[PDB]
Amino acid sequence: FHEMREPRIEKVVVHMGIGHANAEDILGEITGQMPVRTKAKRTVGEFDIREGDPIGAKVTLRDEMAEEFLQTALPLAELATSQFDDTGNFSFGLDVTVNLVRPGYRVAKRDKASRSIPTKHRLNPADAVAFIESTYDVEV
Amino acid sequence: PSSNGPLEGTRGKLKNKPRDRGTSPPQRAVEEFDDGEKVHLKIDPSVPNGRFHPRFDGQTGTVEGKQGDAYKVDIVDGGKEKTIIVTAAHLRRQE
Amino acid sequence: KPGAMYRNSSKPAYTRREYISGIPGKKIAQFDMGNNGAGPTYPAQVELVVEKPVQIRHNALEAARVAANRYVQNSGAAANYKFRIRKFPFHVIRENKDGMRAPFGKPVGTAARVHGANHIFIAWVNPDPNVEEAWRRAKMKVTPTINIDSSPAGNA
Amino acid sequence: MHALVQLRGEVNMHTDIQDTLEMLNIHHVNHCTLVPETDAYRGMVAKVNDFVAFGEPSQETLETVLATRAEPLEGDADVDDEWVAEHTDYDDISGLAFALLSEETTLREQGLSPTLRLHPPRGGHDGVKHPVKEGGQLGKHDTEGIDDLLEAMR
Amino acid sequence: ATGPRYKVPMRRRREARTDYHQRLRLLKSGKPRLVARKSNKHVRAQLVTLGPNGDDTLASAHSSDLAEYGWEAPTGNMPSAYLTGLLAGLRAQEAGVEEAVLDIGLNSPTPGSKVFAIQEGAIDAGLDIPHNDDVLADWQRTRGAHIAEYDEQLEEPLYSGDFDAADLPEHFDELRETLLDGDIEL
RNA sequence: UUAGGCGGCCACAGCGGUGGGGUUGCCUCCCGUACCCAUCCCGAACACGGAAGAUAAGCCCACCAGCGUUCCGGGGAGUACUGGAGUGCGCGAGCCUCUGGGAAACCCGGUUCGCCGCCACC
RNA sequence: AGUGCAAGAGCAAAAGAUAGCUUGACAGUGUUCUUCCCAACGAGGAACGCUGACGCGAAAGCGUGGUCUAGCGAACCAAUU
RNA sequence: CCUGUCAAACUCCAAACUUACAGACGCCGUUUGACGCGGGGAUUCCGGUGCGCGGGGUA
Ligand SMILES: [Cl-]
Ligand SMILES: [Cl-]
Ligand SMILES: [Mg+2]
Ligand SMILES: [Mg+2]
Ligand SMILES: [Mg+2]
Ligand SMILES: [Mg+2]
Ligand SMILES: [Mg+2]
Ligand SMILES: [Mg+2]
Ligand SMILES: [Mg+2]
Ligand SMILES: [Mg+2]
Ligand SMILES: [Mg+2]
Ligand code: NA
Ligand code: NA
Ligand code: NA
Ligand code: NA
Ligand code: NA
Ligand code: NA
Repeated sequence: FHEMREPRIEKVVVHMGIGHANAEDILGEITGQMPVRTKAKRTVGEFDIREGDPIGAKVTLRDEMAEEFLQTALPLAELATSQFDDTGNFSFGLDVTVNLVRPGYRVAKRDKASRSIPTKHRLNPADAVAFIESTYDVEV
Repeated sequence: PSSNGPLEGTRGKLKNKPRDRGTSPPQRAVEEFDDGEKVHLKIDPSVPNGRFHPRFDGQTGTVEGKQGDAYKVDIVDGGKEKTIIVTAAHLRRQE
Repeated sequence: KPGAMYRNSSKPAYTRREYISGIPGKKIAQFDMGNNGAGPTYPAQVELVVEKPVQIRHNALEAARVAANRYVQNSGAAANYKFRIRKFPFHVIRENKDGMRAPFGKPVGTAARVHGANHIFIAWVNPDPNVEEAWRRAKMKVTPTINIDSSPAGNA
Repeated sequence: MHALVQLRGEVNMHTDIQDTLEMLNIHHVNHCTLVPETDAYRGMVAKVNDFVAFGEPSQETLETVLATRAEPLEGDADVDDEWVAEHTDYDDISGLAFALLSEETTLREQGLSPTLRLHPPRGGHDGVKHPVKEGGQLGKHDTEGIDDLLEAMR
Repeated sequence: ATGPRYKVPMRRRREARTDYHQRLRLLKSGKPRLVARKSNKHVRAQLVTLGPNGDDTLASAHSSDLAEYGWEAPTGNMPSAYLTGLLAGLRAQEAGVEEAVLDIGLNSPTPGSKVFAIQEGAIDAGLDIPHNDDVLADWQRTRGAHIAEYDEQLEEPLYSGDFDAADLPEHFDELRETLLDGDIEL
């Protein structure tokens, strides 16, 4: 049963929601791989009327690239609880989000016969706290 | 009528019931008919091409040759003889 | 203007406010009268039944209702009874006020279409039918002949 | 098998109703025809229901009327037993009558005019403004009802 | 689901198995379809025709029944695909089928992919199919050379037990060679 | 069909939920990036290569009706409406009778948790 | 939601969005329907072909302008190929 | 949750009925030639009423 039920880290998105950049540079070093532009939608008063327009960058890290990052990110954060997803995720911070899920997630991300993950096989906030808390730190 | 375009007074006949909404199955768009076969004409709201003038919706003609992938169906409008260019997507075998 | 001009249901239903503007407000003050705080927990229930399909201008509704409830003060301003007028004047009415040229009239009021046998008014009372009298005065100010019907009440 | 009698004239009667009567071989008031009870014929009589009188006649009545008002496809000749025997499959009016009623043959099949040109009803009929159930003479009749009319028009 | 007005997609669209827009375009040719499908471990190739109550498969080949002819290697690779293509192509010919169009289902038209290998195979089997040569692998990769070289960077057998240690694109030739004459079910 | 591929009808198949299933064989998740190929950044996906592990997802099998849907019984209802006829009634609006058709809402009880085709396969 | 603009209709692995590429908004000639139900009548419009030349795509295929129904003009004379 | 009402430019529903084609019966046509084709000659393009269904209008 377990082993295929035990949580794991799938991507950590580090993005800097600026309002118009030079910031990529630091993201590249803090993570270790190229950042991506962040176009925006809708025309708005913050002199942000331009539809297609660089307004920040993000970086999606997977596998070691994600751990090796969290092995310094997490320490710079304290928070926990309430600040967690209903799906077992959590964002802290410049933003750093951690998407968590169990072994058979590809089923919902592949092209052929894809499907949504059953609520039972989903990751709960609690089952999430455990996994991470059980990895160099404390909850609440 | 306040206007005289082809679609005048076609709100009903060219609209789908909410559940039959969306792209239609390909099977009937590929159906093949032989010259002489009787076919009922009925536009499929979901299928843009291969259409005929809404006034013929409900007619039952006789396939008589085709043009490209489109069929040529002979019908009789009132007392006049007419040939309609129509695709399988808008035809059905009688009986 | 006379009821004769609008009391018949011979015109198409004309109620689409999305295509009609300048409709006059309704003169009907309230639809729920009496102790609306309480629910129909009364022994007796009398109803005023219209006997012919007709149109009833909000004019008549107001005068009919007032004359009935205004009288139901034989029981007191805070008496124990609840009065209800279940119809609302949906049908918009016009008047062609040029002669018969471009005659589609302009909105001049509203009327409610009642079919013969429907109850336009329903009152709830304890064995104390002063209400039967409140209606003799009500159907006095509406076009049709009417039937005063009692439902829960075998206390005759 | 039902006996059809046109009781109302053509003036003002729907065309599609008149044609129907015409398809049933009746082209004048008081003219009568015999019609099988089939789906196709049933629809026809129902459409004509308001300008006619119909019902299943008794063996006797039919015989009376056949004897009195039957005719050859052409000519004056009286259709009596002898005629019937020397011209039809049957041996006498009764035999023909039975065959019509049991819908085994038809007036044409036996060289007879599809139409029994009846006489006005002696004593007058019940009215052509109300159906039977209302005291008139229109619509489906009783076998006893049809017989009276047929007999009065013998 | 939600109400009377709710629109439920076709079963094969819910299952995310059939792309109906592509299907129609495919059926336009009026020719049989060369259904090229894959599995983590195998590769299937069918020649389907249109029918009154559904498709009719007139000829097929599965990477599994490849061994039935002397295959002693994995079956979820390039050389496997090609041969299964050729195998289904031959059975296809036998069935009287002369032409078809390539249906790759929900797979991607990546150059040198296994579905195109399947297409190459079926073509060489004699089947006439609308194609484009420079979207196909360069023969060597089809033979399984890319895998042999990959085992050159050995240190540990690429194949757990299986057959050979340095693998065999030669075993590939032996098989194609075999399928190109006589033998049962062909 | 002890798990498969391509479909037809396109909710009777949707939504939600329970239970069961892989010892060699199938589908998966799964493991992994030298290659073909790939991410406006990530072998996530796509693509390729592969079996150390698992049946927890998916998937297949058996089942539940609470919601949505399909059909049926009984009731609503031969009601509402209506094709044909009337020197029937009504100041009129309109109604009635005869004849030929015939509903919707809703309630109560069943049904429905897909059916079928072709191919492949201990 | 979006799809340029009325109103009604079509559309979800798209007819919408993004990116890239491209100029089929191509030349020639027809069939049919419409304009004008039935039922004669022009310009215009549309659907569907063919011939030729191209664009894209692995390919089937798609492109005879914009998802569909409005956005149009005779003879005489001029200018233009 | 409970409770009170509507729609010519609303529709989860839904008639009667109208209508395309086909078969059956009927009726009709093959010396009264129908269905149809070609041609000659018109008149006509102020209409009205009843009933059913309407739209406008106090009527
Ligand atoms: Cl047309
Ligand atoms: Cl596949
Ligand atoms: Mg309509
Ligand atoms: Mg004679
Ligand atoms: Mg006398
Ligand atoms: Mg009399
Ligand atoms: Mg399980
Ligand atoms: Mg277009
Ligand atoms: Mg001039
Ligand atoms: Mg010029
Ligand atoms: Mg009509
Ligand atoms: Na559709
Ligand atoms: Na004026
Ligand atoms: Na009165
Ligand atoms: Na960019
Ligand atoms: Na499982
Ligand atoms: Na034209």
